Amino acid sequence: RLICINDYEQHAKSVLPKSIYDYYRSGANDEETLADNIAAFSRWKLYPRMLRNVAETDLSTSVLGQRVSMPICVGATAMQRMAHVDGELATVRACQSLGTGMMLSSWATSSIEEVAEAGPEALRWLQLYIYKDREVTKKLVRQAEKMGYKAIFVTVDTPYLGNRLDDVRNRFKLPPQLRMKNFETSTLSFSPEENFGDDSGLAAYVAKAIDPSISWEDIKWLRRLTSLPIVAKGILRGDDAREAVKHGLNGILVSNHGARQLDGVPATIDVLPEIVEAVEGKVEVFLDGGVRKGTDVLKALALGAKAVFVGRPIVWGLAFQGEKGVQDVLEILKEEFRLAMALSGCQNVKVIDKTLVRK
Ligand SMILES: Cc1cc2nc3c(=O)[nH]c(=O)nc-3n(C[C@H](O)[C@H](O)[C@H](O)COP(=O)(O)O)c2cc1C
Ligand SMILES: NC(=O)c1c[nH]c(C2CC2)n1
Ligand SMILES: NC(=O)c1c[nH]c(C2CC2)n1
Repeated sequence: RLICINDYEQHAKSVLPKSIYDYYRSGANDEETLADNIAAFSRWKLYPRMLRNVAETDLSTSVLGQRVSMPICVGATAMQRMAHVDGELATVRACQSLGTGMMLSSWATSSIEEVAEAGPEALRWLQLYIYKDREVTKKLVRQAEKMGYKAIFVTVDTPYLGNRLDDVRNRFKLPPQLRMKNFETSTLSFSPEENFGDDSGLAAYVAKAIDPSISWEDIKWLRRLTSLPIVAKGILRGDDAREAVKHGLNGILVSNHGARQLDGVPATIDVLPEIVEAVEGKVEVFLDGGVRKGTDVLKALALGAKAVFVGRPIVWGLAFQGEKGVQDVLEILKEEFRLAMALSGCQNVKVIDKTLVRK
């Protein structure tokens, strides 16, 4: 049956309710950036070295000082229990098996503590939104600390939600039995049965809960709040990347939010080199957006990323077979990446160099 990431999406479309598949699939507006996150990878061509001895390929690396089995990690995707009953618990168990890390959404359908209990040995990080209520925000950071999470990925590209047309058409909301489990009030939990207007429920949730005023001053607050490593997630400009470094942050996740926020921004693989150049080696730079194949991972590392994060493929893995489906998606990416390394002449990630790619 399913032998590549595209097969998993096709299967997911066949089993998921339309509103759920559309929520997960969609980009913003006319979905120009959604298409380009994938197309852009195809424009970067590979220049493989031959005869390098690739009998012993070592995919291991490190993310913010923590060892991982491969430079391929799970990105934050909200509300994973829509795809499979075990949701984020399934995901974390698969990451533990693979030896890679899971970035947990602030909008998860499982709590910070539930996920730590399901994956005690898994490398785990918290993706944070800055809520208007700073006490909610602080509690999230404190729970992450207490529960053994190793970094905070602060999302900086979502002062408001992007306009995902299908979610507006479908009047997207959670299924009745589910909630955003990190919160206790009906509104902050995204309770269906609560008034989220007549368009996308999630856009109205964001408008009610998430602070559109945040600024660099709020990054200063967050940097003083926690001594955990903090990564700025959603940076697309070199000037903003230099500002993140100036604020004492510890990495940059080059991201257009899976093309779900501002449509018409560049593909992340295309902006990666500017950002790598701008940070001058001071912090690790990561990528997400459009990673589907081992060669995508290779290209991102050649251009200077430490690791990549995958969003939608993980959700499709859940939709197929929960924990096992996520494990299989990650194993496919791992094997494709191993093969791409070997065929390119790379024994390990340290020798994946800039001469391997040209646009
Ligand atoms: C269904 C879905 C839900 C997401 N939820 C969140 C979220 O809760 N927090 C966040 O910072 N980013 C979220 N993102 C953005 C992802 O972290 C990531 O940037 C993106 O999925 C990467 O692109 P990819 O799906 O092409 O792999 C979401 C993305 C998708 C597709
Ligand atoms: N990729 C497949 O066709 C497939 C079938 N069953 C499974 C389980 C995850 C082990 N994977
Ligand atoms: N924990 C850190 O990596 C870090 C960098 N800069 C600061 C300032 C004291 C706020 N903290």
